[PDB]
Amino acid sequence: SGVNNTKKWKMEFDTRERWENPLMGWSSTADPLSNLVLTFSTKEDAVAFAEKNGWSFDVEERKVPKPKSKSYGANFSWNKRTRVSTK
Amino acid sequence: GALFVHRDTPENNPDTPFDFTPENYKRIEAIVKNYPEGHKAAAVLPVLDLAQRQNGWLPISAMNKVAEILQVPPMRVYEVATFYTMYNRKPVGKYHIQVCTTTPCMLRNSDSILEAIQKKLGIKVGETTPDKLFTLIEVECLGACVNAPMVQINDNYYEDLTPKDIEEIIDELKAGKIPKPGPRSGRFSCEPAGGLTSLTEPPKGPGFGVQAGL
Amino acid sequence: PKKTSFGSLKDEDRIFTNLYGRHDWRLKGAQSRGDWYKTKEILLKGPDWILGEVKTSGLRGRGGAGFPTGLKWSFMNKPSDGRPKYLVVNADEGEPGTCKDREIIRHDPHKLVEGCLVGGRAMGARAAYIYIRGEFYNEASNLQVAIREAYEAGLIGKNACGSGYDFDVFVVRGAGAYICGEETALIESIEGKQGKPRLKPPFPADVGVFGCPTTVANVETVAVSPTICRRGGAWFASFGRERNSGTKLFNISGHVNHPCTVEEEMSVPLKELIEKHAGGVIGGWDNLLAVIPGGSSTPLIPKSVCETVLMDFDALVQAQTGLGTAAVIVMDRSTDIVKAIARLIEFYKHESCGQCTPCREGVDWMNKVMARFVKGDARPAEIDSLWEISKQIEGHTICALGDGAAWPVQGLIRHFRPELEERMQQFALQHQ
Amino acid sequence: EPFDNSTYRNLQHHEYSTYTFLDLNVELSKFRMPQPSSGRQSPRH
Amino acid sequence: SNLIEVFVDGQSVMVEPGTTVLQACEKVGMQIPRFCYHERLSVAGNCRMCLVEIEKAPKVVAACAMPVMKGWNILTNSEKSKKAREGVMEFLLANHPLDCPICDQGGECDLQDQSMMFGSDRSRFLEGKRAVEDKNIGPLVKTIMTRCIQCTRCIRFASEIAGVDDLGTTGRGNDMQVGTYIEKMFMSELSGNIIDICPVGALTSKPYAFTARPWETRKTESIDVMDAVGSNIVVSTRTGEVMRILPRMHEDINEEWISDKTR
Ligand SMILES: Cc1cc2nc3c(=O)[nH]c(=O)nc-3n(C[C@H](O)[C@H](O)[C@H](O)COP(=O)(O)O)c2cc1C
Ligand code: SF4
Ligand code: SF4
Ligand code: SF4
Ligand code: FES
Ligand code: FES
Ligand SMILES: [K+]
Repeated sequence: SGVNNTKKWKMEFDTRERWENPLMGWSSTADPLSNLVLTFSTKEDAVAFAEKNGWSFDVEERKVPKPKSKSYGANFSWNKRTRVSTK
Repeated sequence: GALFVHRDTPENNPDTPFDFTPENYKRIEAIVKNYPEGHKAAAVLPVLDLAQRQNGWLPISAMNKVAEILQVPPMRVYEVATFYTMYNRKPVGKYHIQVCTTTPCMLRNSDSILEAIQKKLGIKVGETTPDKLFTLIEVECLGACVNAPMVQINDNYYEDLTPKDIEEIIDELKAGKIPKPGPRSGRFSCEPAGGLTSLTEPPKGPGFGVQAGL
Repeated sequence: PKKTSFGSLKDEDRIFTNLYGRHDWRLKGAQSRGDWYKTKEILLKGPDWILGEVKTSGLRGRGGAGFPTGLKWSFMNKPSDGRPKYLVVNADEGEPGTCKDREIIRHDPHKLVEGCLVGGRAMGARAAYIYIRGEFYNEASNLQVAIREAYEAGLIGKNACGSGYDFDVFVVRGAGAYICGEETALIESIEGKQGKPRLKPPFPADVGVFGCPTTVANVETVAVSPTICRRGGAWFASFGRERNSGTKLFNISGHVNHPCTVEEEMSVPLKELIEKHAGGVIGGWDNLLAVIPGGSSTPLIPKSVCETVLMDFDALVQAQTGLGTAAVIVMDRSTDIVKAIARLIEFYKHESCGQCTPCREGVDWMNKVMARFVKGDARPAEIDSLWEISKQIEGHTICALGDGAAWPVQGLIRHFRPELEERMQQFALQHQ
Repeated sequence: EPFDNSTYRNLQHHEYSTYTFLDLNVELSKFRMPQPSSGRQSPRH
Repeated sequence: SNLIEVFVDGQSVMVEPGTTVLQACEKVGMQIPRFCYHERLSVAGNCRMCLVEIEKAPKVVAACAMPVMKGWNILTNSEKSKKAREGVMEFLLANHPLDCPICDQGGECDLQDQSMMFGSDRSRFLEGKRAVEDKNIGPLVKTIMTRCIQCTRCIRFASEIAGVDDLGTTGRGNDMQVGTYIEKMFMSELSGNIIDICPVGALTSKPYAFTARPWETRKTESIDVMDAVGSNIVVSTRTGEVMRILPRMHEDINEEWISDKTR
């Protein structure tokens, strides 16, 4: 339920193939750019980095919460059906 | 045991046959009529009490039966059964012995009441007698700490008990005779031994404090 | 304009004039005892008159709340808002020591239902849901006899006492859970739910039982209402000091000479009251260790401080103890105090519902570390820890049971510290 | 006729039946003024 | 308008009347610690973890269910609020069984991370603990009821959201247990959702159980295909294979709940 991670934009890439090693079985990869999670305060700065070293990029909108109309007095009622059977 | 989980007992599981008596059927109709419509689920408390008293202890098949006739989910009435103190989920004896050993009553030497009763029956606190008559469990007060030591027997509680008196009343119950509940002395409820500080003079009559059009 | 003569109140001034049920405890002799007479007229005279009478009287929360009767009745007088307003009278009385109400329902149940109808006019409601405890099934039937004749003559129900006002009350039984005595755990039991105390808001004036306004008052508030309205609130307020006035039933009990239910005047020096009520503490005040005049959820006071204190809600909390329901429990030197709280905390452990965390595992913790206290498996620091633990469970609980758990044990830490200090020192001393 | 201080007038504390509360309640059902309609049959309804 | 200005810990911000304290705190960004409160679910006010001290009050106000008044200073970092936070936090953690290395919630546990920030650095418990019988329901969700903190979020997300009567709170006090009493097998289409709502490892996913842990996984988001809804989901590749599916929050399509056939 913690929220102190959905506050920053990041630069992440597409995932290439991950072949199992002929030996004990480590996931050998040849994608150097895969492990490149960057940080960004705002999307405007995020795209600014993307265009400054011109890179084929796409956008995404910040997941914004909606208004939770909460009323603990609602949970008990006479002609309203939001009465809760067990707390 | 105090195990609040149904271990699918061979007899007290859903296969148990339960039937409200037609007299109890109209009686529980009166219970439902007590509470407003739209919230008839309020009868999970007394109807369960009827389901207990009708069949001694409260069977689980009753817990499933009461769910539908009161149009409540089964888990909900289970919650009432599993919380509200006595509500015997498992079979109980004829005389549900509730020994009041809480602090005010314990301070009045209800300890000797507990051990002597437990010893004269032989059975430990908990399980019922082999003749399913007496089942003793230590509980907190029935609401008479003003009175001397107290024990709730079956559905009735005896007051003003004595380390000697409490055995006598219940061995009478063992032998079939039923002594009357309440204080076991001249005390009607809890009147002082020295005298009657309260209710000594006749009570006031009518016609007092007439504030104009009172 | 002063009442320095605090104490010595007679039966004619006790609210429950027949609290022992010596003369026609039902309403048949009660109409000859003053009540049910001139009752509908004061009912119709004014809803604010009813709260005015209880405000002039000035009873404050004698069922362990400390809240004036006028305040809780006045929050109610809002006009009927479609949802059907009710009354609910807490009659659980499951607190160890609370038994004075258990006596009067057997002896004065008429004023219980009569106080409802007059008190119920104060909000313009229509019915009520007196919650008499399951162990009080005998009490419940006594109410039922009282309410049937009230229904038959119109005293309760439609045409309340002959005024045309439609107000009734349904007597329902409990199931012996002391928590259902909580003003908020009371709601669920009435509407058929596990008695887990609710939160405020919504208040009794707002959404309550069945999601509608409903007073959750104690036995006293309705019971006193016929006496402090028709006879007069000034008559009751004449006895007692400011705010805390009049008389309340005193539950002199415990290991005492003559444990009785006496409705002696309140706001009086506690010394001579329980010295004369039960002919004095058995063995004397000298042999006494600690009387607790509030009951379970009230700090035990050592014998020396009991000798110098007044029992009113103000003076007792000046001595850091509570008065609550005036459950006067006596416990003398022979019995060990750690054993006294041993049974007290055990009662609280078996009555917590576990809804809010600080009470659920908290009251479990007090019993466990105190169990070490009784035998003596602790250290003087551990006394500080349990006081620190008692601080944590103070207030943080949903209801006041967790707070009510602190008061008795917290009083012990401040008062009987050397008794605890010798208790766990002896165990280690002679163990070696 | 007059008040007497040495009687237990509440002998019901010692004598009753098994079903006391509800057979008096089915008698109570006579008056039992009609309760307000909540519209819905229950919170689920 | 009717918007009410509240000077939360200084800074003053307007808010609609009837709004509880948490919404005011998160309006600034004050993530107030909570266990039994989830955004799209009824309020319990049970954990007492969101107890924060309000100004000009002799008591700590239960911010969970309490609405905001006309002007109030939420003492977020005050000693009284932190004292209330510390008291209840070790309270929940007291009877918690010592199976963090065993419980799958390790690294994704609210009871773990909250104790790092809002928690003590030692213990004061000397007595024993309480162990609960593990209720057995479903071949799809695993119950370790000794780890349960009785936040009752499962029972509310069941009866309100799933709209099915499945779980209860049988018992009383320390012995009250969340379960079905009589044995059953809770079977809803969205039954695989209570795993995420559970703040602790009391309820975990049987197939993913004992297979992977947070820091190994590199979450990748996508949508569900098993239904025409197209529920937004989070994939949990660890080293080249998919472990578990998380219901990415988007509100319109799936909120943050996905049915069993998708996870
Ligand atoms: C822990 C606790 C237990 C209580 N138990 C009872 C009880 O058993 N019976 C009762 O009548 N009131 C009981 N009360 C009091 C009620 O909560 C409440 O004060 C009552 O409904 C109204 O009291 P008043 O009329 O004196 O204001 C209890 C209160 C608390 C905090
Ligand atoms: S303090 Fe105890 S009785 Fe009150 S709500 Fe919390 S757990 Fe229940
Ligand atoms: S749920 Fe309990 S056992 Fe599991 S990681 Fe969290 S604290 Fe540890
Ligand atoms: S099982 Fe999980 S969700 Fe349910 S009450 Fe326990 S901790 Fe809360
Ligand atoms: S103290 Fe023995 S009855 Fe309550
Ligand atoms: S989260 Fe607000 S009380 Fe549990
Ligand atoms: K979980």
